Amino acid sequence: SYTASRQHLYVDKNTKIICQGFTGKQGTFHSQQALEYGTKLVGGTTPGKGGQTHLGLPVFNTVKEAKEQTGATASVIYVPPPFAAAAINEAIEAEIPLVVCITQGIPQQDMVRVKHKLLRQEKTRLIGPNCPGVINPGECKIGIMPGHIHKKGRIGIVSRSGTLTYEAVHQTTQVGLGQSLCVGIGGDPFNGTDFIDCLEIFLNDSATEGIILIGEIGGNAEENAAEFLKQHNSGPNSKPVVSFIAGLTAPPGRRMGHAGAIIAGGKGGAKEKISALQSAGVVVSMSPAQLGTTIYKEFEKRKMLEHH
Amino acid sequence: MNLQEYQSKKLMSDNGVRVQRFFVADTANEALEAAKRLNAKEIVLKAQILAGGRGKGVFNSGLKGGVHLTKDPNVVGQLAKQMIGYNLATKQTPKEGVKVNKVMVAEALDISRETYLAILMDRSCNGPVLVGSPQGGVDIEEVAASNPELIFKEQIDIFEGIKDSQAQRMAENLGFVGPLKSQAADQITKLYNLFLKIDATQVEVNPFGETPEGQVVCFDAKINFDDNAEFRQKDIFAMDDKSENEPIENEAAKYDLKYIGLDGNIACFVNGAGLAMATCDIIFLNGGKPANFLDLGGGVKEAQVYQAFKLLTADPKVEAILVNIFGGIVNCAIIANGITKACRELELKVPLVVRLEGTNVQEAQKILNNSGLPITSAIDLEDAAKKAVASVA
Ligand SMILES: CC(C)(COP(=O)(O)OP(=O)(O)OC[C@H]1O[C@@H](n2cnc3c(N)ncnc32)[C@H](O)[C@@H]1OP(=O)(O)O)[C@@H](O)C(=O)NCCC(=O)NCCS
Repeated sequence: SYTASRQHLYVDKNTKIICQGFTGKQGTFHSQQALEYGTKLVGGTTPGKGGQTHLGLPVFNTVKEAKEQTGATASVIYVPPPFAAAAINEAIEAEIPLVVCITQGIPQQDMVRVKHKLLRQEKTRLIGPNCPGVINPGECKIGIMPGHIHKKGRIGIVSRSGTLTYEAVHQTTQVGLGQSLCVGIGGDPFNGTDFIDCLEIFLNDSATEGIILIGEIGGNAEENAAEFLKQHNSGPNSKPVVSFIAGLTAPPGRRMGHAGAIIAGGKGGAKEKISALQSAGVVVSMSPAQLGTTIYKEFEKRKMLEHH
Repeated sequence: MNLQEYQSKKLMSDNGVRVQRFFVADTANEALEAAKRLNAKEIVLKAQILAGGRGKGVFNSGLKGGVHLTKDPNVVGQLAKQMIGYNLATKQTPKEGVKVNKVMVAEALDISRETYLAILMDRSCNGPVLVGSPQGGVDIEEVAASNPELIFKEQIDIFEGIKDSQAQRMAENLGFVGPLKSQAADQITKLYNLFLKIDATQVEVNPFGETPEGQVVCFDAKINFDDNAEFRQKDIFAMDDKSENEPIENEAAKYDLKYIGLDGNIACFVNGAGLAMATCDIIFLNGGKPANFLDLGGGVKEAQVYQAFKLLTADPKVEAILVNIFGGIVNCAIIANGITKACRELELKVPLVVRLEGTNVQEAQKILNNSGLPITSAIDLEDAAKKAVASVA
């Protein structure tokens, strides 16, 4: 089933990336940035511009041709909303192992159709849409997150937010713990990867010794993750989990920026997510400024620091 | 976005959904002629505003009530004369009320049975779902709590479409029987196709019911739309009535800024919605009352910071501003100079607390400290929240 593709989330120094929407404004800017970070960006697609060159790299008309000529195992999508679902489906049909869709604004109905296809295959793992991407610090960065604030380390981070994730990254770098893998699953209600998908990877990754889960109002993924942690993060070799849930002060029935951040029909509030996670052993940081210090203290309790 | 009763009722009717026959009038004479054209035995006149509580509202003409029933078209015109052009005040409007430019003149239908029927995308099953209950005419959340055995769901496959078997089963669980079950099933099918055609996030019919004369009717409905689909729903979004929105939110939307007003006095804005919510929260955790949510979006663009200040320096309840920009690669000295530029040109009069993260932060803080303006820098988000809270009485 589609869950078999979870391992594709763990990008590494061998991941080769093509950019869908390569020649556009943001595809160009973040491709330039990726090449400076040393990212193995090997080409990109723009329909009708195959055979051209861009940033010294080949441009292709299709994902299929780009993949055959470059050997790419991942794609990142900077395609405008009207066409981005088609871009995702193209990558799925081409069996790209990992697809990261940055695009914000895809119609929800488009994404329901995309998920229909996604869930009936397992060659391709989708992160997003409306997300910042994934980063294995020092090995592979796919997306728009600032690489310089990350430091390879032992906290796995999964988040529905963009810049709020960088706050958690900054704090865990500052306290000296660093990050094993950071996954921005994005702010849309219908997407390709949830918290559980990443938690499974984190719990089975020896380099991941603790976890930060960043969530917010809307949906039930945080509550689902709490149940998963009750069942699978309870035996010996459990891992400390810290969380922050945005939107304690959010009014009901309003979209709080992200398409998926809304309290509807009395469901989706932050308080209930905080209590669910607490009941699963998660240390919920009430303040977003204290994610690093909270997880550090959990390492201290378990004598997981070098001075022990 | 928001639709008047007559706009959603027309959208429904134009797509085969059965609603009460109606016309819209913007003069008293048009209301009289519309009432004649209904050729109905009982007529309902309803002022068109978005706020609730029309039935018990009062017009500044002195007329009590925004919903009136009569058999006489002449009475429809006379009452409409005392509605149109006047302001209607209800328990859910500001004290000035809402100007009424249009009234609906519709056939008044009796309701023999009431049920609840809604269509939305199921965030846990990844497809459209029908949500129905035979317990109609009440808040569905209450029904779920009191009687969860009376909530029925049918998951629909986006590519298969709704099946007759699904429509019939829901109709039966809603309590329709005999030919009215077949009618209700057909109406459910039409509502499902409507939901997909218009990129709704929800189509909620309450009451979905029957008349004594044996017709299945959607008596009242609420439609929520996916903002992401505006580019392929221009005609529907052109109907968006913004006249009852908070004015600052309307001004914000003009510039692709997502502003949500709150009941507080410490304003804030941030690049990123998660962090924007988190900034509101941390103000609250440290003893303050956030005045708004404001997400500048991605990329720290000086124009977005400028417009953000333009929005907030307008609101008289703002007593302080917390700016939180986690800019990664952008040069914070450029952002800092843009902030002082905006504060001078827009005449900032309230204490400002700025948390900048990114490159060149030290010079950025120097710029803010030397600007001669009431600006304080913060070393992290907790420091910023405490400073903001302490800047107000
Ligand atoms: C996706 C997004 C970045 C695109 O904006 P943009 O780069 O300014 O847009 P452009 O029009 O310049 O570029 C898009 C390109 O994709 C190309 N394109 C269109 N359909 C395509 C397809 N199916 N496959 C590949 N490329 C395609 C277009 O041709 C265009 O390139 P061109 O001008 O060389 O022909 C923008 O819509 C967006 O979503 N921005 C916000 C992202 C965000 O904040 N995400 C959340 C992060 S947490």
